[PDB]
Amino acid sequence: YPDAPVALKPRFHGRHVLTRHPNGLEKCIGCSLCAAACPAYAIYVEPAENDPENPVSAGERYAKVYEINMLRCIFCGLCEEACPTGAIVLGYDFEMADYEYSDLVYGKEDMLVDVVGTKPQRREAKRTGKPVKVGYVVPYVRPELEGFKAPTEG
Amino acid sequence: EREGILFTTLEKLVAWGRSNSLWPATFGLACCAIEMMASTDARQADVMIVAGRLSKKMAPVMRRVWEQMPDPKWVISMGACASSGGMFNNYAIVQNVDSVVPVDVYVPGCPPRPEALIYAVMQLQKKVRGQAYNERGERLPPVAA
Amino acid sequence: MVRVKVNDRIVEVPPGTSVMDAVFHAGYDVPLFCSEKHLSPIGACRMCLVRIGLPIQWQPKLAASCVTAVADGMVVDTLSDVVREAQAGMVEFTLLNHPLDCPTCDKGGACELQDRTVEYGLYEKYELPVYTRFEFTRRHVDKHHPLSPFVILDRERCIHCKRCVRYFEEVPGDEVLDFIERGVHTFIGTMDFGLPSGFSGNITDICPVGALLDLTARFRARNWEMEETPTTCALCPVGCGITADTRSGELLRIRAREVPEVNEIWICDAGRFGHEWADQNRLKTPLVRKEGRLVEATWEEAFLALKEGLKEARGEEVGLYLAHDATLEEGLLASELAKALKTPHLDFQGRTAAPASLFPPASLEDLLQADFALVLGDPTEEAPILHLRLSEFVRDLKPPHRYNHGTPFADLQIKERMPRRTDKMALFAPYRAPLMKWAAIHEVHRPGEEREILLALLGDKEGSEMVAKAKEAWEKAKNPVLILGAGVLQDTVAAERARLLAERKGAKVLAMTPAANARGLEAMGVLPGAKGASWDEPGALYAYYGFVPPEEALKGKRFVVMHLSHLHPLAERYAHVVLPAPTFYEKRGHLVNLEGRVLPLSPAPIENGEAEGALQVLALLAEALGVRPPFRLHLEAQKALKARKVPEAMGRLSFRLKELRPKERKGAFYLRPTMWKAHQAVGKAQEAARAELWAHPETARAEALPEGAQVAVETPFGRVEARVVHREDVPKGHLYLSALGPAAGLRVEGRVLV
Amino acid sequence: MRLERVLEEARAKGYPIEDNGLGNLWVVLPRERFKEEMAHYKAMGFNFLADIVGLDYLTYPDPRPERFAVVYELVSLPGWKDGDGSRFFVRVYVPEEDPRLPTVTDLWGSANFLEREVYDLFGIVFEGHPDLRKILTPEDLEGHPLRKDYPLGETPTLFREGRYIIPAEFRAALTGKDPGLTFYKGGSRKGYRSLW
Amino acid sequence: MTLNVGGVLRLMVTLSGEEVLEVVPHIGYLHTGFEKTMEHRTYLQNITYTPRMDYLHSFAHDLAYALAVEKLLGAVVPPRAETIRVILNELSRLASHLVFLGTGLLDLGALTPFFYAFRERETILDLFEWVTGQRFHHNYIRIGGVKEDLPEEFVPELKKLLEVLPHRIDEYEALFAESPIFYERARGVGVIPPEVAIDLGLTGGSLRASGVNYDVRKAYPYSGYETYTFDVPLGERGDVFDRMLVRIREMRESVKIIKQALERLEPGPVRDPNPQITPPPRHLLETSMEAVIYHFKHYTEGFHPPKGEVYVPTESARGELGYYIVSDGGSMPYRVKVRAPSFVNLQSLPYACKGEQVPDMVAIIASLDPVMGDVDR
Amino acid sequence: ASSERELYEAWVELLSWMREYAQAKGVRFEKEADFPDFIYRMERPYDLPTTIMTASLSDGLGEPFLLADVSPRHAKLKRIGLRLPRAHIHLHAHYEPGKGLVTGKIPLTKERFFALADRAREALAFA
Ligand code: SF4
Ligand code: SF4
Ligand code: SF4
Ligand code: SF4
Ligand code: SF4
Ligand code: SF4
Ligand code: FES
Ligand SMILES: [Ca+2]
Ligand SMILES: [Ca+2]
Ligand SMILES: [Ca+2]
Repeated sequence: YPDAPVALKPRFHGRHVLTRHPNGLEKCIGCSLCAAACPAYAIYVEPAENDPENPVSAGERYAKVYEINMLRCIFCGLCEEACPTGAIVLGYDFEMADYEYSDLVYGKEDMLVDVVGTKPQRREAKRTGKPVKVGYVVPYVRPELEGFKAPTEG
Repeated sequence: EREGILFTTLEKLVAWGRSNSLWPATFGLACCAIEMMASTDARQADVMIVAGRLSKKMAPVMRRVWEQMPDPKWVISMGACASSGGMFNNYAIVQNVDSVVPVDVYVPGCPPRPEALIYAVMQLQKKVRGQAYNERGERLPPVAA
Repeated sequence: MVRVKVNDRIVEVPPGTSVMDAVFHAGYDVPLFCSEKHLSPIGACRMCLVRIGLPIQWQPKLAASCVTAVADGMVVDTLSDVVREAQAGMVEFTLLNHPLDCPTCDKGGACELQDRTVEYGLYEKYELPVYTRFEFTRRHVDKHHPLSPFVILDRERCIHCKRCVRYFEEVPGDEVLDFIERGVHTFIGTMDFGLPSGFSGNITDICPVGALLDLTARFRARNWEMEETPTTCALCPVGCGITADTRSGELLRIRAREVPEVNEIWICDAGRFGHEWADQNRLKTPLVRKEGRLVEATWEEAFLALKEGLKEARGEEVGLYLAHDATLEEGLLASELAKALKTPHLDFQGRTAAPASLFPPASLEDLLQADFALVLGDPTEEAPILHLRLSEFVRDLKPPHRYNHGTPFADLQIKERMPRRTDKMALFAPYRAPLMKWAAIHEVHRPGEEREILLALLGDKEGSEMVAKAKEAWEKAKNPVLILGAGVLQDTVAAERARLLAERKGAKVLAMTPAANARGLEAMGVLPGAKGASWDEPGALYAYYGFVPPEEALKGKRFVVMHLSHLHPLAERYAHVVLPAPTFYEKRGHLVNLEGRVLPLSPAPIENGEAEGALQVLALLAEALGVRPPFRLHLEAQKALKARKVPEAMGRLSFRLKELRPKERKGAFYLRPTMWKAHQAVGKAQEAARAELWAHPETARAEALPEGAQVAVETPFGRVEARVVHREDVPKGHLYLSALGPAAGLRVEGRVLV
Repeated sequence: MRLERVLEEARAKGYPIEDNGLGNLWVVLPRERFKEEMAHYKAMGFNFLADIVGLDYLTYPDPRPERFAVVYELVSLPGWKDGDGSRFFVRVYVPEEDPRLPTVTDLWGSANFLEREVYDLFGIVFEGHPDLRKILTPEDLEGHPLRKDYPLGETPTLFREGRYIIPAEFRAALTGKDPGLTFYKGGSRKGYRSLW
Repeated sequence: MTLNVGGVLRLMVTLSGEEVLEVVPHIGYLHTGFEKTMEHRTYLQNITYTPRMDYLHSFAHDLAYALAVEKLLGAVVPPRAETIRVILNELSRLASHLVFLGTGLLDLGALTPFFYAFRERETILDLFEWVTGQRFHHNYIRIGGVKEDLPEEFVPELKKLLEVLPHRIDEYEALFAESPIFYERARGVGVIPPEVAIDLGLTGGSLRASGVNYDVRKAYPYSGYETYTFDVPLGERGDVFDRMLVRIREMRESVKIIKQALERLEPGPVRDPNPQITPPPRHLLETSMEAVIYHFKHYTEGFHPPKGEVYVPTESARGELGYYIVSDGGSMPYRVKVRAPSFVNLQSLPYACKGEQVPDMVAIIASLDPVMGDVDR
Repeated sequence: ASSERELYEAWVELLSWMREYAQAKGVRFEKEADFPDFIYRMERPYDLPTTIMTASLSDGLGEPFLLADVSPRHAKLKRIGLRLPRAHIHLHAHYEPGKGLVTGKIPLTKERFFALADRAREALAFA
């Protein structure tokens, strides 16, 4: 029924999203805890020092590289759990089947809250010129995914 | 002649053709086997769908099933265990089904939602059309071979 | 030995043992914050509290197990509620003002505070548990403020163990750190800004928390995320034990590895911060010259082009020249290859005119139990860690008892702020050496002049009063040790006399070779023959190089294969076939220490590229000449060393050798032996590795050299720009050049271009 | 109750009894006496052979008698004629060089598959088993996986720019016999246990 | 005549004639290696590996391992935890029985009764997605209790499905008891001797289908099953007819349990607050250093339970299930062996269909209810 | 009270003075650390004027000569603090309704601050 969107529960385990505070700062402080807690060794994090002039996160430290191998990932949300800032939270998207193995490792700007759709969903709507129709809807956005705009009309 | 319009528009019609004569021939294994039965129930075969942990013992077996198939054929890989080494990174499992059969589409999840297996063949579909590319931006060959 | 009952276990243990080490030896445990392997115990933080009974009669107040000695028939309770409750509290106090950085803190899961916090903290009494009682404003101060380019200090974290400051006054002897105000307000600070001593890096490895941190590797990976690779630093002859942290093929950080036999748990800065270069710019594909320029080529292509330059070659004109840090295997192979391939000129980069195998190797153990130290050279540069053992030596310290847990936590032997004896050592060198401070008998000479001082010592001449007090010291010397380095080992005259002085008195010697694996390559026979052509002598016609030689030795030769690791300009202008080689970090094989000890080399998972070790390249260049080599890989090369009867790891290889090939000294400039190596000048090490140029202010300004000028200088070893420094300790009219290489201890012609 | 009679007996006969506070109790039998003594157990009313599980103590901190060791779990099902509920385990340390051990197929038919598994994963043979054939591991798997010196066989996980992760060198977790990332480990991370 | 017929289970059916000589099974095709890799994971991390063996009544696996570790390092599961943990356990047991009952509806043709059972199941799985955010393999059971509390919309929806099921389970018992074809199809075949079953270890609730009264939830009570309105279904003679009914009878009872536990569901804590076993309440991570330290440590290198060896039996829909864990005082277990009920159950199969017809050999294995991820693992 | 709110407001100010003096007399201002109760704040709310909690006016070598900090929102006995490192001088500034920012009875005005900063800079800076 890909003509009429699927209704997932608020708590569903979908493509990971990286959240921000209202300040515009990335919540994530490049600590690599999420990765350390992963049962499938599916996260790689390279940290880096903030620039006091042009910040990124609040700490002295932020995540330069944040990558998640969406094939290995088992979707436990152990990472969301271990995170001590609430930066990584499990999103809603699931329409993310793709073609070449390595195209399935999601990068930082593939996961920020201000992103719409998945790596392949977007890529199509790029060479298409037609916006992204997400095949899902929910009762409401979780509190924890604060900022994440999605089809919620219930 | 091969690159002319006459040949192209033919093969572009041919492809568009079996782009719909797609005959999903499931090959389920563990838990994934039970989430695919929730999509084939909602509604000679090409397109085998690997859904679950491919043991090393089970490997040379799925291999034969694939060989003895038509020639215009495709392989979707269902979820972590099929796609990647899954979360079982050990002696007992193959770390990518591409090690034994060529995969045309991978579908992340564990098990991937049923509705995602739908979207997954849609991708396979829209690729045998030769109407699909990767992130680098290259046109992708409709068949794995 | 003494009878001591820990909890339920009873243990024998020497008389002057720490109650702490008692406990750990029995196989128990206690919160440990301020005490440290090799540093004076003081009962500072008060974590290692225990209860003690001694007749059973229970002592009234808990004791600091780290500073209370064991007595016969002593019970030490480390489990009573009374005890846990106390540790629990002490931990609470330590955490009371701490800063809450963990996730962001570079101390990762390798932090003594965290671990003990979790280990003993939060007391179980016998409802909603309370994680924190203290609800007031924490102590806020300075943060992430770098003391030097290599150490970044975070005052807020510090817990006021005395480890760092204590270390400084004790091991190196360079007090450049110490608490400031008092009470809750005290903190770590300095007024000697650069962090002078060549041994600062160690405070990074001692600091229980994230206050003192390795800036060279700030914010790269968390401590578990790293791939540790235990191995040996081969920058100099002492072969300390290191661990190399690597992640995703790049080298992130270097640390000390405990190896008490040789270097203890210490590492000089050059060894620990000079890793900037290895994983950065590097030659990754063999090059061969096509049209008067070098171009990438497959090893297949190279091998053929190699065959070509050597088809027309008589097997005696072949030259083999290894690098100062050539493995024991690479040396043995190159030996036989020059044996079958009948040639006279095979040498190794750092080769001393006087073979270090001359003198009987002396253990670092021996050095502590010797009764005098006669030094002719600057240990602080030639073989750094020696300085630190001599620090233990000048304190009359002697190798601690080994316990069930190895090297002891609280050695009561070591008292804080000890007195240093200046009668236990004599120091002679071309400048005001650093260790001249703990040397009563001490004098400054001029370049290549040790020959006369060594003579005088023998008894065949009159030297200064100093040399005289030195003679009479060495005379009244019961079981002394001779430490000698560059000048001495590089001039046949002196070198010979040194050996004599050390034969007559039954004493051992420390060869401060400028070649890392000198004592090891000498044991394999990588020494030039009758003919001549040595590593700086342009003799041979077709030669293999494991390093960039003096420009003079290249110019002329018919065919040159340079097995470098980085592209030197001298190569891309004189080299015919350049092949990529691994650094000692990513090699495999054994080395021979300056004490004759043989130390292993493991391979770090760094980015080799398409390179291979000289073990292959040699064998490959052996085919294009004639005979098939005897060595393929390591597993098989091992057989040929175990053949020659060279001991396994850690063993010491005894091997003497009486033969010396002299050469004249063109005394204009003196390449002053330095800790840092030339090829290290990258990143943060960029400055600490720049060459220098010293001279006496008269002759300095008489040859027109301002006190802070950037000058260009030319030696037979190359043109280098160096800072210029005035020094009243520099003999009149000579110029001391930073001999950043292994060509140190040499007098050379040359001049200051303008 | 049929268990007290096992204990009152083992007590007299130099059979060491293990017991953890949680409700599980063992009884080590030496090599020889095992065979027969166990038959005697079933004869005593021990219906059902629940599990059997091989253990390899090679990487265990505190030393043990012999390297491998096998546990069995004999029981009297409470749904039958005169079943109490008397469950218990029995152990036998099997020499690193003599992987031999008498089957129990004789009295229990459950040991058929179960003994096969313990042969498959650890190197342990069983004297007189109908067919000692590999149960779980592919035919051509050389050796025995479940034992501590047999590589778990891991592949580095892959990421974009040649970023890899060899799990073995990445794990933050500590393997009991492992000293930890600091000099050592002590306190409530050498082992913890709350008090009811 | 040896015919090589081969869920993901291969059978060597030696067979000259139309009888059945000996059936020689060959498994190993879903050998994922759990027992080995769990020796290389946090005790927390292992909770994601446990539901991937019996992917149908997985929660029973979760609880079986949780209980073994809980006791080992001695933790106490709150009131509301234990309650949720059976509401969760049995709700999953219904899911594994709905499948078994559903595959027996097809082999009986009854096709609208099936189009219902597959909807029931999905309604249960909807519940698992409400609370645990997953269809299955739910990371919900924690060593102290449960990851987080249940949502507002769990109690309501569980009422909907806990209201239409009462008589509905009888409708399923109806069709199979008023056996048109069924009588002649199962009533005799698959002879399970009450005293040979207790020799091969056929403990899986298909034990009692053949006349034994050994249910572990009563015999050796665990998560408070000791305190419930509990009926253990019984079978007369060990055929397959009884085995299809017993398992339907079990649903009747598991539903009573859910209803009964749902009554004592008063608000409170969800995991043991003991800091050495449980991460610090999320919220104070902005104040307590001790909190930051514990949290940072807890999720990097997990906790260390004492040295020792424990085991505790539970009962999944497929019988006795237990984890035998060997702790060496590390962050990870030293050994984990799993008592796979479907593994020992499978030894009662050569005998099961001994000398029977061959077209009967499908519903003969399916009436033993093996799950391959269980046997193989 | 809601005087708490006004304290932080003033702390924002104290910082603005610091940044001013910094770029003014040609000497480095540095945010030393941000509130932990912000960094690790998650879905939880936050309505404080800044994230910056510890600040310094450091010299050429980086060694601070002035150190200011305010107490985190979740703490007790709140105060904004001044500290001249190395010279044992600690000032605790409170907040009184209508009077303003005070160190006891004496007001802490931009003037008085700038004075303190200088005394320190001139006598305590290493480079
Ligand atoms: S959901 Fe699980 S597998 Fe995926 S990144 Fe998070 S912890 Fe790793
Ligand atoms: S997402 Fe969270 S746990 Fe992961 S690195 Fe960022 S702050 Fe740390
Ligand atoms: S990918 Fe997940 S659901 Fe699918 S077989 Fe593997 S563990 Fe089971
Ligand atoms: S020194 Fe240790 S306890 Fe303190 S913040 Fe750093 S990692 Fe945490
Ligand atoms: S900086 Fe580190 S080593 Fe020095 S006193 Fe502070 S805690 Fe100890
Ligand atoms: S003293 Fe020598 S071996 Fe030791 S760390 Fe320094 S250069 Fe390396
Ligand atoms: S008191 Fe600090 S270790 Fe003994
Ligand atoms: Ca580097
Ligand atoms: Ca990189
Ligand atoms: Ca500063």
